[PDB]
Amino acid sequence: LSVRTEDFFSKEAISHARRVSWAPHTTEKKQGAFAKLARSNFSFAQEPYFEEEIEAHRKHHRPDVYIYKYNVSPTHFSLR
Amino acid sequence: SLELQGMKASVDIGPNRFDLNEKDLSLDEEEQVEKARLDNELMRWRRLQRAQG
Amino acid sequence: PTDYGRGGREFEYLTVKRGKMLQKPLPRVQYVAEGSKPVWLFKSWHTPLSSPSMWEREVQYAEHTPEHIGAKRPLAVVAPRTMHRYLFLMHMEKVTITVSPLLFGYGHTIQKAVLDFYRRAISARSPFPKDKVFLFYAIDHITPRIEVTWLDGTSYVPPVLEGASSQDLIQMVMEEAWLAADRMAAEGRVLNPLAIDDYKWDQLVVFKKVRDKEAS
Amino acid sequence: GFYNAGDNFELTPQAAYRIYKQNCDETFWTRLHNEKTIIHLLPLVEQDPGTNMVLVDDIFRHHLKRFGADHYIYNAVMQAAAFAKDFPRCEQLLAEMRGLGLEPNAQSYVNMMLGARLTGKPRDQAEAFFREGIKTGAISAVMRLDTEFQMWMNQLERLGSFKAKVGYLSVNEEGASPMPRDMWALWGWHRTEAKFISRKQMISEQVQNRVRSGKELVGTVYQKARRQPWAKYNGMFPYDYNGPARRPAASFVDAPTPTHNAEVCGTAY
Amino acid sequence: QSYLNAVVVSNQVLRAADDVLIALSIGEMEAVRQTHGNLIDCVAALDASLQWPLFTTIQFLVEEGGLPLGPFPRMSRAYYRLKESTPVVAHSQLVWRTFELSRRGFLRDIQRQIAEYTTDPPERIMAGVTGEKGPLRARVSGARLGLQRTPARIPWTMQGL
Amino acid sequence: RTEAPQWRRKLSEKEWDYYVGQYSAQMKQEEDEIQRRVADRTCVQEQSTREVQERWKRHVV
Repeated sequence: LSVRTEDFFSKEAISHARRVSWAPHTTEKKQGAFAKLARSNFSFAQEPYFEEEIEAHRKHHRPDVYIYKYNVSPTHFSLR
Repeated sequence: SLELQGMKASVDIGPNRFDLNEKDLSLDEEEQVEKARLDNELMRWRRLQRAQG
Repeated sequence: PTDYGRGGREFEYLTVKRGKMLQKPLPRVQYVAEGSKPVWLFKSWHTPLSSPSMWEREVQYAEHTPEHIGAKRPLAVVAPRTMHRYLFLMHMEKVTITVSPLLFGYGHTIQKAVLDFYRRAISARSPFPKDKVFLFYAIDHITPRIEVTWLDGTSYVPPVLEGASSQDLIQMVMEEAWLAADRMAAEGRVLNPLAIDDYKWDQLVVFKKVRDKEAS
Repeated sequence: GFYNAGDNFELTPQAAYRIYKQNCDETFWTRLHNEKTIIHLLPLVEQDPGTNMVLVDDIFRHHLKRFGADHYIYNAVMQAAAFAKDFPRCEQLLAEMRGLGLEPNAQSYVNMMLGARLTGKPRDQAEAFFREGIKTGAISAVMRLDTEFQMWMNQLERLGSFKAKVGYLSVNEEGASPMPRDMWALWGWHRTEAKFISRKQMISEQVQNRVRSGKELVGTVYQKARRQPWAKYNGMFPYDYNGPARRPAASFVDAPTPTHNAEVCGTAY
Repeated sequence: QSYLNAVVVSNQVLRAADDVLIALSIGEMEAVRQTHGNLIDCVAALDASLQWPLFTTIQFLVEEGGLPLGPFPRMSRAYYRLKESTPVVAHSQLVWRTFELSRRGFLRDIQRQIAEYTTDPPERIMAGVTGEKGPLRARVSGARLGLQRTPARIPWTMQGL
Repeated sequence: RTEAPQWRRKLSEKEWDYYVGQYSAQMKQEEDEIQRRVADRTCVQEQSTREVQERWKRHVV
């Protein structure tokens, strides 16, 4: 085709989970904010395992509600 | 008096904080993962040194 | 389970398979009314990352707003993952610690945990922390406890159990304080954001000392 | 008892009831044991309330005699009544809790909602129970009340019941087996976090649970990353090379002669 | 015959209640618990036998003291039926008229006392507490009907004590 | 050469009692050891609760 700024500049290779948002303004890197504020410029483990995250308000206050032998919550089940 | 003797204990400008040590500094996700990686690498290094010895 | 493939060195960089491709429908968001008009929040790096607006949810539905807690906007889903080693009590109006000297004489670890929590509270970041921190001895030799009351009038008690350190107590208190700040912001009351101050410089000196020691 | 489809060991409800009967007065028995026994009996209560509600009432009477009234026992008995389709009894239990002073709990309100749904009461009653709970403070809702109630109702519908057609509790097929199909199955990220552990290791874990209870209240990315087993000596051991140590099994030489052997034991659940 | 048996059972229940009152007055938890157990056993015998003096005894046990009827569903049904019945209404009206002319909750209290005397401070503090991964492991596994069935939940990082 | 005890067999009253007794013996051993270890860890003074449980057991039988 032709030459383009899309070809010029490369985006950050960040996973969906890590990405805070897909907005055009948030497209850039996090360290960009610090670099702008300072007016200057400047690796997964072998077995990267994460335990599933939960909403902050629900996880910090989990009701002690149970059923026959399974914990029941508005968002999650479990076994106990 | 005794109050005059002890008048220098208080801090004139700031409050009287009981302690402020290295353990009080907060650490974000990046620093926490770095520290965890360092701890795991130290454990592996100790294991390897023990195996060598 | 169906997404598993081949081994490490046998990775599938390119796969060719005969058959009729099937475009299974994408997931549909749940617990959202039909025809409801959501509210959009434009996230941008211009807003500091520490602000709760970044952790808020972009698409906001009216049915996601808890109207009985006074909130106007839905509550933030993500929360900062910082490990709070110090205490920041700006958003909390009062803190009360009940302790028992007789239980101290007995010599329980909960006593030390609560005492260290009180010390770190009175050495917290808010200006004149002693203004908001109060200590009451056990008038009836009851089990030690902590109660933090926020500007909103709500209160929170961190469950104190054995094998709980002052670090864990401060982590719990700060996480709940951030949650309360988010709830108050959703309610719609201005909340004084934190900024670097004398306590920040007092932390800077120790940080520089740590850096120098590590360099040595 | 047997290992179900998930290689999890579960006791028959009859076995749990008999264990309760034989250990009613033992020193180690507790209100938690009583509520767990009621839990185990719940499927039988649903299958035939007329014959198992008497057992549940006996457990309740023993609990009152030993430990008196408790949130745990009241919640368990009201859940049993809800499964038995006794909405008036669930309401009576809630009223008794309120009278005795035991503050109604989120579990109690969820039991009331489950009883209403099972008995077929209008959703207005379930909404009223949920609103009462949220006002009392037992339940905390992050979304609007209508959405929170919808979520709770959907979760309860997914659970279903034991006689229902669609529902997790409506699946009676279980991979019964005296031994798990894979003894080295993992519950975590490494063979160190194996599902099955020795009796002494399990005792150490129980002591850890009862002593270091505070750690369960906190969780940080530091610990989450520390748990990553990429430096945990994923090597081999002489027992890995040779085989598990030849520990003699538990031989029931004194067991009475087996009778009714030709007769098969039907599923209790 | 049946009336005589009912009278005998009512007398046994009254003796058990008197024993409970004496134990409460003395202030001994062992005797309190024993007498409470005897009373509950007598009420269970009442239920089994039922499967008027009994109704009056139940009225005394539910009005003078607070007796939870949860363990006795059929007993509660019978009590409510008799209360709804007309003769009880007439008796209440006569009692009110006599009182006008003339013009305790011990069961609940003792239940609370025995509950407090049984619960240990660790269990009391641990009660009504939830973590960031669900209910407390101690609460969930407290029953521990067998370590063969108790699952493993301890991360290897915290496994070492 | 001899009839085997089928794993999925019904249990008479005596068999039920025997197996439940064995299971209860295992439970007693586990609970006793756990209690002794936690007492050695001496979180708090639970002598009052130990005495309460012993009193109840003695009074019952």
